[PDB]
Amino acid sequence: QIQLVQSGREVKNPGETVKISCKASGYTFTEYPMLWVKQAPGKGFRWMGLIYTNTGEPTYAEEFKGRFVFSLEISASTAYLQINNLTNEDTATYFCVRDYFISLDYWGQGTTLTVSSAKTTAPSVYPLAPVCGGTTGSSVTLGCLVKGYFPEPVTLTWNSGSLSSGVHTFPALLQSGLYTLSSSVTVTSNTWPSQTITCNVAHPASSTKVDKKIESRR
Amino acid sequence: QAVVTQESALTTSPGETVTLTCRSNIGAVTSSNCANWVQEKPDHFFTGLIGDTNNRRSGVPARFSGSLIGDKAALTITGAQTEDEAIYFCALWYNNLWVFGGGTKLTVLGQPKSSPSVTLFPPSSEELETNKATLVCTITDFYPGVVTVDWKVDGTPVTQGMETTQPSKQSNNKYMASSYLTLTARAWERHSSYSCQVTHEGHTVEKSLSR
Amino acid sequence: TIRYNCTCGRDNVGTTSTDKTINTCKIDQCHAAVTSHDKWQFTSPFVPR
Repeated sequence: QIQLVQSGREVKNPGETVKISCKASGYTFTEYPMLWVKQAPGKGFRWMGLIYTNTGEPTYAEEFKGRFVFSLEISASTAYLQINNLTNEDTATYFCVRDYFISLDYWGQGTTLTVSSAKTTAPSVYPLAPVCGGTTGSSVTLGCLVKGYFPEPVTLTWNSGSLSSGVHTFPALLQSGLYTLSSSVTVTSNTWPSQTITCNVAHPASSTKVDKKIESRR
Repeated sequence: QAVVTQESALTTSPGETVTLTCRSNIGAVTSSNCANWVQEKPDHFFTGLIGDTNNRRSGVPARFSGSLIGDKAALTITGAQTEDEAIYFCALWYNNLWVFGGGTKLTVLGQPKSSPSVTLFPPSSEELETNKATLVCTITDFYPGVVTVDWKVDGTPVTQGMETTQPSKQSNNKYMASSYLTLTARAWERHSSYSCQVTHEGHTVEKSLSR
Repeated sequence: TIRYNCTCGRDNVGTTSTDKTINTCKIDQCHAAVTSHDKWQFTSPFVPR
């Protein structure tokens, strides 16, 4: 029952290398040869290889002969996909999986790959909270944008750990030479304007970490 | 090598479910080729409901069936509801491992469209004291697939520098995004008439600035 | 005839023209060879029994 407890969208140089992990949690990858494959983003998954259970070495895909490489973080029966020859066309998804019945029986996470140049900065907090007039109903409007993830991204949830539901955090967007990672939320009006959710955007690949509380619009 | 010469889409509906007869571009169907239907959603992860040509999947309701069907792999999103449809990768693992083929996008009855949950706040004051303005009309929890942006630039709809949020499968289960109507400090400072018009499903609605 | 071997499960140790299951053991934690009968193999050098 493999869940690839892995990383997300790692970023690289042109030609350079980086290892995106997937330690196998949920099922027994210590005897499980489980897929740690790439992701051609238009079609979906990418056959980049499986990782044998006992020894920890992969078998590598034919199109994965190239970027993806095998390693075995086998402390829960897991691995890691190495990245060599960081491409101009290598920007794309990645996945893990582990099961029996020679198809992989469960499909874990993986993460995206940003093989491209960027700036030296992350997205930074600008709040879109309820106004000096209104910002109150049954609830008010709240949200944020960590703008300027270059090299990105910033992940933005609402209430920053003390709240997870109710923050509709949108994806980082590619505009102005940055990633814009932020969101909206039906924020509290019977909670606010006293008590708010400290909506946070976190991205240490550019060194941004901005949480905005229940802040006044005026 | 092979192909899943079949439904690269599926046709599932309320009262039923769609069984993609992903016909053989590899050969006949079989459980040894492991022609499966790995279901997926927004959040993009393929997950197993029917696989190995006779096996069910764990966490699956009665919405699935995995075999060789027609003259190929047969992937049934069969029992499509609001929890019973998905986009499935076409499981091909001929004693090696189940990788993607064509994969059938089986539907299900559900997801009623209802107008975009617009959250209306102004842009940042340090955005205004830093020579910008991006006044946030966010359309979250929205239905159907219809987003209306009325970037009231100079008061009337003008597209001088405005910015949209991103479409995503969010916690509303549906369409959602932000939108900062875009003015400068003085470019959106001499005019404080900024407009964000949020439109759900062919219907428009207006929001003007405060301050 | 199968001539299996146990790594994860001794049902991986399999003699059979009859199939079974292994869980959590491929090559690397299984064993399989071709161990059958119907032949008195007289003079097999260079491939030991």
